[PDB]
Amino acid sequence: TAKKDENFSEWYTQAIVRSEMIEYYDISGCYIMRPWAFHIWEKVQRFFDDEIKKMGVENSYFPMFVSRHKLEKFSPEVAWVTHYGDSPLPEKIAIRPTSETIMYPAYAKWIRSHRDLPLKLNQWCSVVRWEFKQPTPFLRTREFLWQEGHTAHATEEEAWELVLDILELYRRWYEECLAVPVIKGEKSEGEKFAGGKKTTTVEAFIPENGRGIQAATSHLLGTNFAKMFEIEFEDEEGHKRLVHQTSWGCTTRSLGVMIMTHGDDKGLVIPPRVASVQVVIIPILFKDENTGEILGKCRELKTMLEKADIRVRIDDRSNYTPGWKYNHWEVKGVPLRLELGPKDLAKGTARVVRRDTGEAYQISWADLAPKLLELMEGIQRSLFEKAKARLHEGIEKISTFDEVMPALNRKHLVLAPWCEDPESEEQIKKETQKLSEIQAIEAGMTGAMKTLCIPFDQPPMPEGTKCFYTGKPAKRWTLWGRSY
Amino acid sequence: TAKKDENFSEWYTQAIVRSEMIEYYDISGCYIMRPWAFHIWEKVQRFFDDEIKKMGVENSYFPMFVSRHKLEKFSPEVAWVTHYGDSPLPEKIAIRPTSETIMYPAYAKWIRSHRDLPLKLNQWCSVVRWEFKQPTPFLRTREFLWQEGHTAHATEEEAWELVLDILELYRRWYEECLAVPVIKGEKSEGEKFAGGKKTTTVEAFIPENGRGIQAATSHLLGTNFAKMFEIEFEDEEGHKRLVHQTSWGCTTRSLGVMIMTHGDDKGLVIPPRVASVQVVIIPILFKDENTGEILGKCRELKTMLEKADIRVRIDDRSNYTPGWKYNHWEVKGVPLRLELGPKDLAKGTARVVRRDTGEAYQISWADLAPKLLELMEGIQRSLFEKAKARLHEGIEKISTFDEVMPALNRKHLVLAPWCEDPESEEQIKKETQKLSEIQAIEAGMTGAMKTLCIPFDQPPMPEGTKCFYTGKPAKRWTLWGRSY
Ligand SMILES: Cc1cc(N2CC[C@@](C#N)(C3(C)CC3)C2=O)cc(C(=O)NCc2cc(F)cc(-c3cnn(C)c3)c2)n1
Ligand SMILES: Cc1cc(N2CC[C@@](C#N)(C3(C)CC3)C2=O)cc(C(=O)NCc2cc(F)cc(-c3cnn(C)c3)c2)n1
Ligand SMILES: O=C(C[C@H]1NCCC[C@@H]1O)Cn1cnc2ccccc2c1=O
Ligand SMILES: O=C(C[C@H]1NCCC[C@@H]1O)Cn1cnc2ccccc2c1=O
Repeated sequence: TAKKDENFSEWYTQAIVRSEMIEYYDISGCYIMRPWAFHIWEKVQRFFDDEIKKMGVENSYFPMFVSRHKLEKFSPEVAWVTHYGDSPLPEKIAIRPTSETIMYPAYAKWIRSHRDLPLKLNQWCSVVRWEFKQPTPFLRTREFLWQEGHTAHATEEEAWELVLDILELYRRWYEECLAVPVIKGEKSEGEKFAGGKKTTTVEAFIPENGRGIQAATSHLLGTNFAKMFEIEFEDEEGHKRLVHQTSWGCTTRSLGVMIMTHGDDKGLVIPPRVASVQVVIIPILFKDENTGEILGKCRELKTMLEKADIRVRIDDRSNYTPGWKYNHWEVKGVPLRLELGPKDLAKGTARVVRRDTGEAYQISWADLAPKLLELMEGIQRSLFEKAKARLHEGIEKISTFDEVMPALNRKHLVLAPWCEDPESEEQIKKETQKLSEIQAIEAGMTGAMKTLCIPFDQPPMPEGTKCFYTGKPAKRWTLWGRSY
Repeated sequence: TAKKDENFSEWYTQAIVRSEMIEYYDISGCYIMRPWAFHIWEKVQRFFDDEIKKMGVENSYFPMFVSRHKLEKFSPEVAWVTHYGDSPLPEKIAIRPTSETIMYPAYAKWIRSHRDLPLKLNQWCSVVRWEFKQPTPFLRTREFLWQEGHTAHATEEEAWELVLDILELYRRWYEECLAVPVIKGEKSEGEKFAGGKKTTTVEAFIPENGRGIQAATSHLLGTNFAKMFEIEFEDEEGHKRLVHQTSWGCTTRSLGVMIMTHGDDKGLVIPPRVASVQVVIIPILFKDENTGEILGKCRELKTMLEKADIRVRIDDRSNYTPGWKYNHWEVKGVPLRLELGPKDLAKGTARVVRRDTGEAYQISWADLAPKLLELMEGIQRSLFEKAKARLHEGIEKISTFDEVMPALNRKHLVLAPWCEDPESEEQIKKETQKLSEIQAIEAGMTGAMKTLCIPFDQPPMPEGTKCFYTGKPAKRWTLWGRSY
């Protein structure tokens, strides 16, 4: 009903509700994750889990509660448990917004010698961040599922290499699983995690509202938390030294980003590598046909495709028309549908329709498994490459501040030479907010532009390039935009 | 240090701490699950997940918070969130002790027609039950990991068949994965879940303290929650009818039961089917030997065993002796260790020692993979059969109440003919508590005996057998004991 290029927020709501991905809940900012979305979470979780276990990372489970003393060592976002029944607790306890203060006292106890390092742990769980602003399903919620990984190393260089390895895993999570392009970069001093040394990030872009969104994060913590929690190891000489730490996380926000990137006016489009149903088989069931024969062949084709590890469902319900089923599985984003009626059976072929473009194919039964494998890889790659083209066309390279507001009004990001002085970033935030409010009055949700990241992939910097806002000597190209 | 048959509680604490399964935490009743235990949780979770997905059950994720109104529709055990930072919430919200009141309003919305049934959902998450009593790691904790499954059906018979199917999956979880024997049964009217029609259970037994413990649970809810939450469906006639529901759950308590069942004085013994390391390879590293050759052969053997899906770790650390490593991996419960030094290499054999009995074998390299597969299945079966023998010898079949206290003093359960009158069960609880306190004073934690279950496997009931406590006509054999 709602078109993606008109009212994007109602289009998004419709897409995720009518596909049965989410259900609303009476506590604002929390949503139920129904199986159609949860299956995709399980897929990207299995991918990430397999990859970090190759790195020596092991899973664990730390408590969801943290004592006041351990935590206070943001604060309006922490939900506090204060009573058990109607009786009060001696000291209130907080629900984890993140688990640094829960895990790191244990780390301090576990780590004694250089032979105890590196220590690499992860956990899958939910965290709670209690903001009063308007939530967005998947993207910004008061409770969300995530993983958080936390490691400790004998040297800064080894920790930093792990930070980059994890960030490459997040790039693969988005680009290789979800077909969403991202930009690797480092956060500005004002945007980085306060408790760390350097925050690396992958950033995505939502063309319809022009907003950048942080996709995942990998922090070089250095020795800051090691001094805070007294996490030290002994070298083989016997001298005690602080450990060098990392932490990293990624959330169900990734599902929302995937949904927004690939959806169209008919609803969801799910990349084949994460679709729980890759091929839906729809028999044509005329009253005047050998229905048993048609259903039998559908079952044979399902078996044949599953031997190729294709995930198949047959929708053989007699009480819905094929047109109804076409729309039903399009709305849910199944990437391929296979139609089989008496004429196809007589020709020994099946008709296959791809969800992204609607192109149709007639495929022999012998060619079905390899041709469908090839088509799923083509769909996955085309979804990614068109998203990547939209990303590149959503970024304007600029040289002075005069170009900021026009580009923002085109719902674009800007890539600008920046001197990286923190004071300049907050001046830029405040000025672009003011200019946005003026433009809003002339037109008849926040408008501020901030840094999204300083990209790893730096374009050439001609000698003597000036900062686009301060006029001081520029240091690096920086990606800015309105943001989630 | 502590012997299992002397101070069982210190033996248990040592076993789980020195093996690095748990770490203590400053909030009483909560424990950290370290990787050595968490890997076992992941194994039984994968087993259960695979089995219920074959049944059509799909995973999901519902919020951890429930509003006061929805929940109140036990109470001292519910932890309440009342503030965000230092600011109060309009209405307090509770942390899930279980998710019936969170999921079932959604069910009422989702279910409209008989073609929407059955509805089968599960989730893996943690719940919180805030008791002030003394916790026991794994067995009784204020936060614990579990799965909870919740289904809805058009008829009571289909719901009841699902209840039994799930209970058979729990039997397999304990007996087939963990090698722990359990007794299927139905709970008494006084012990069953209040909101349901009938509670089925599998019960285990801890010989060292004589206590039964509920291992997992599967409830026939019938239509009670359907009326509470107005969950109704239409038949093809058009009449509205209440759904018939089930719920079922199982927790990390299962790990504790496994630990207590198979451990010995040296520490943990982990059944091969859930051990994250099934075989540890320990090279002998004399100073005066070709160490590179020995390590190379260890790597080749590891590859050969892993082709047979055996989970292998090589402990090639030069700075620990083989004796130290033997003890280290015994304490952690690895079921098989493989020793390889220059003499073994010259003979083309390896020495293999099984953890349960200490028996040693000399195995040719060609015979290693099939012989180790056979040995792991023998270890698994022997662990189960000896546990099952201890279970059978821990149960005394009795006919009158006079036999209760002697059997309880032998740290046994009793199987007795019972009339199943609820009033009699609470009289029995109170009387055995009083008798236990008297015995405690004569000797120089609760002592009450309650029903554990009415077993599915009923022994013969001679005509006119009387209830062992009331003297009324007996109805069924019932298993009683002290309990967790
Ligand atoms: C799912 C999710 C995901 C994320 N993030 C943050 C970065 C990250 C990445 N990459 C992580 C955590 C991995 C590092 C990610 O995924 C943040 C939030 C969130 O901040 N929730 C609270 C909330 C509730 C709410 F009702 C409204 C708002 C709200 C409305 N307007 N504004 C300005 C805030 C905020 N939630
Ligand atoms: C891990 C776990 C597991 C279980 N159960 C219950 C049945 C079940 C099974 N089968 C489930 C939930 C699956 C159906 C199971 O696993 C119960 C508890 C628990 O009741 N926790 C609260 C608590 C904390 C605490 F510090 C102390 C006590 C305490 C001390 N003495 N007494 C009498 C209580 C209780 N905990
Ligand atoms: O959570 C992090 C840092 C990293 N922790 C590990 C996983 C990746 C993650 O970005 C930062 N943060 C964010 N939000 C809060 C809200 C309230 C209290 C503390 C915090 C708080 O610390
Ligand atoms: O949790 C259950 C019933 C089933 N719920 C689904 C998974 C299996 C489980 O036994 C019973 N119970 C147990 N303990 C409480 C404590 C506080 C509030 C409610 C409860 C409460 O309801």
